[PDB]
Amino acid sequence: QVQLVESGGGLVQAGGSLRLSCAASGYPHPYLHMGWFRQAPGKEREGVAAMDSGGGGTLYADSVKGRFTISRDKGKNTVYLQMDSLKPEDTATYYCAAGGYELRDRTYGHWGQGTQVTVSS
Ligand code: NI
Repeated sequence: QVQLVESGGGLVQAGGSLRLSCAASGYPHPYLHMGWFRQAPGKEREGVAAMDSGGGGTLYADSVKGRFTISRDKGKNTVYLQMDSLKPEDTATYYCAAGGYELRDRTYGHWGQGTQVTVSS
């Protein structure tokens, strides 16, 4: 019952910055987190960042600590991922997810289609 639409992906120079957005239709259940995950070809899906809709507390993967920032706009029911100091190994499809807990992907039952991010060398 929740639809999620990512935007902001595409092509960026290594060292550069992007900001992804995720527009959501409904509210997260059965838990209250919104999360960004990413999946590169041949690899497992990886958690990137998550935040508690209940009380705005945030969690990051070690891989992106100090470079990425998650935030939200309650009024717009949108979350954001600010992605700075990008590297070629950050290339992936980035997904927004709702209704899970922290970076436990199996707890999320609502997923976007994903937005591709490609960072040069
Ligand atoms: Ni549902």
